[PDB]
Amino acid sequence: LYSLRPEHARERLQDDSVETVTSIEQAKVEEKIQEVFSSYKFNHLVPRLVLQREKHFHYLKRGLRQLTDAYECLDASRPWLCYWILHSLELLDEPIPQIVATDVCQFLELCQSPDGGFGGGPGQYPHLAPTYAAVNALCIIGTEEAYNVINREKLLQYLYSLKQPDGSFLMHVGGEVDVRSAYCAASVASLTNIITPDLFEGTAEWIARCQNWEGGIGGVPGMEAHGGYTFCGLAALVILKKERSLNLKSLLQWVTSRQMRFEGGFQGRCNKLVDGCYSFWQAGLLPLLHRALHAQGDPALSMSHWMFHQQALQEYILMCCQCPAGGLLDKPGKSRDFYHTCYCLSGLSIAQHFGSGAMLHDVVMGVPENVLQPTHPVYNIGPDKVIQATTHFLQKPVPGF
Amino acid sequence: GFLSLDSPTYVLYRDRAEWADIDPVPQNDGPSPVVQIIYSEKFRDVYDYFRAVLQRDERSERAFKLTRDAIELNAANYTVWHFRRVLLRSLQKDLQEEMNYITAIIEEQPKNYQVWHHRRVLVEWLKDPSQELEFIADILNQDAKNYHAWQHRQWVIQEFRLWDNELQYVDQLLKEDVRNNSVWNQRHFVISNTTGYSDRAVLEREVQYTLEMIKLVPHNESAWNYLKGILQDRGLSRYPNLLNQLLDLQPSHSSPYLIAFLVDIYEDMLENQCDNKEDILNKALELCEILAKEKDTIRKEYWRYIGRSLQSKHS
Ligand SMILES: CC(C)=CCC/C(C)=C/CC/C(C)=C/CC/C(C)=C/COP(=O)(O)OP(=O)(O)O
Ligand SMILES: [Zn+2]
Repeated sequence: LYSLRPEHARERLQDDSVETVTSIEQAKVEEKIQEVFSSYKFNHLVPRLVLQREKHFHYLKRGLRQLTDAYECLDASRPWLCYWILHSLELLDEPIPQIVATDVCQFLELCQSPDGGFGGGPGQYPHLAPTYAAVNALCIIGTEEAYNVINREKLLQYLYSLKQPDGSFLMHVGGEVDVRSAYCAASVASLTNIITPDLFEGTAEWIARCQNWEGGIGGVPGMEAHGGYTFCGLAALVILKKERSLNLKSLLQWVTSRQMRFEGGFQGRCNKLVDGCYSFWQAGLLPLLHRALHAQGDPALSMSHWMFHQQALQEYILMCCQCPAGGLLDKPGKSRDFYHTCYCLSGLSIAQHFGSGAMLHDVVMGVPENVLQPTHPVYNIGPDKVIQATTHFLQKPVPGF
Repeated sequence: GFLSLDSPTYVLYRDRAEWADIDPVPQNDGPSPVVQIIYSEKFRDVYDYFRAVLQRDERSERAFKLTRDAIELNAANYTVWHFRRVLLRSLQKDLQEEMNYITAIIEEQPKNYQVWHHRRVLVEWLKDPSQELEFIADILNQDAKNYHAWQHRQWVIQEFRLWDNELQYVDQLLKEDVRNNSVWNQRHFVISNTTGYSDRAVLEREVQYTLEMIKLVPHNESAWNYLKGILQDRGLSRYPNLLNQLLDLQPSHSSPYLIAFLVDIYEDMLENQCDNKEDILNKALELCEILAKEKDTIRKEYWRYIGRSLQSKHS
């Protein structure tokens, strides 16, 4: 275990004897993490990195049907709860009974707006985030019943209603603009085969303007580079085949600098704290950059590993991000939630599975039962589901209007 | 008459006389509900009534007061926020009182997207940015890294052209926490949109300012990322004195950032036909190994790539 090695203590923060809110908060985190790493030594047991599959599964299978009023704050994010859960069960290799699947399909139909796109719940106005979640959820289910839920002609219209002259997209009508909208749109339009010639005109250029002096990408031009936005920006560009519009090298340097030398997990932005969900947003960028640089015929790229420490990340996730009761989380001391369960698991899978053409190289830390089903780095749903959904929708022609 | 949702004497809408005419519309979750939330009595009550007024598009003062309760129960419900802006215009509400409202909710939920977008829409409507920089500064006084607060600040400054005092504000916050990356970002935003970094005096002022910071807190990555960021433009090799000046902190202020910066300068010298190419290459390859093997192992795969890539190029 990398994290448990003795020389690893050398990775602790060096505040140069100048304390600020930043160094103080990081230190608190490192101290908490260190206690977790050393728990084994202090209890004289052999470290046993085990993914609590059954704990995680009861939590999920249950949340998929009903939730306490503690989830009232997600009343406008229901298609998200479906995606997060169905995707977590998918990584965990747990099946969806044809009865549950049909129920999820029927619910998402209620969330679908008559004007295209999906709302965060039955009767809510359509928004791009739940539209992305709804389509992803339906593709995880992958039945003809699921595919047929999506009204493709209205969806295209919807995307056009948000398209802006500068290339960006609004998240919803009368709403805000940021890099997320470009990705939600490129993700749902590509999976459903509704991309018209001018739909993403200028979008690649707009996303490129979000890349800043740091190498990463901000929500809108001028903003601080962030992991969630950077994933959305790069993944959207990969979908549009315009990754080259970014300075891939400065981006590669920014994302790899986000892995915490001590904790092993990723931070969202420079000088902030590590967080489990970034196991996917940040680490998920490496497979994307791999594919892109390799598309440029990069000869120096590894043939077995991603350009981040797969071992340290898997260790942070397994030792620090699991809730004994089931479910995953931000960091020790934080509460579990379905968002973190989806992304900690998603980041673990990215961390375990490597691939580059003919090359395939896994790295499963702890017990081999830890290995999860693979996830597609662009869509974050099983690779099979992507191939399956795109092939299906390719039977359909692009709505002409 | 705003009966607070938190008021000890708050009564359910279904128990309210002034609402007795309208029939609450419950949520259609389907016969076989999934990810179904077991709402509390209050939540369920306010939303069933919200659904009723929205469904009949009732643009009343009572509906307007109700959206406030529905927003407080779930500030992320963007459908409610939308209907609220519909009512703000129909009822011709005092938008200044609404600014006071949004000022309060943002203080309570400074990380909510809807609350900030609403404030933006209000500032656009009133074409009045007079309270903005001060309000935002109060949010940043509580969380100096609030992404939404910084985004809003950037939107106000660019939109209404309020650039004059931002570099000073930036200097203020950098003193408080020189490791606040949001502030280093704001510094670059202000400079690039005012003087630009081509002005040699500015560039010089910025590079020297940054170097003094690196001297005081050598392991602060922000200052290093900013130094690389503003010079990276023209190419690090374009600045001959810099390599020497960093090689000098090699024993004193020597973090793995200095090492990594040196490999960066080297990478650019090689690409720009530098003298002593074989020599320079080995140094850069030496540093890549020290980093991969010893100084920055978490990034071993990255530094190895840099190693390979560098050979593949200037072999
Ligand atoms: C919707 C889709 C498809 C993806 C979303 C992907 C993500 C996580 C985007 C991030 C959104 C973002 C950066 C919003 C800005 C406001 C905000 C709350 C940023 C995070 O602030 P902190 O909670 O302090 O977290 P960090 O310190 O880790 O940045
Ligand atoms: Zn998180």
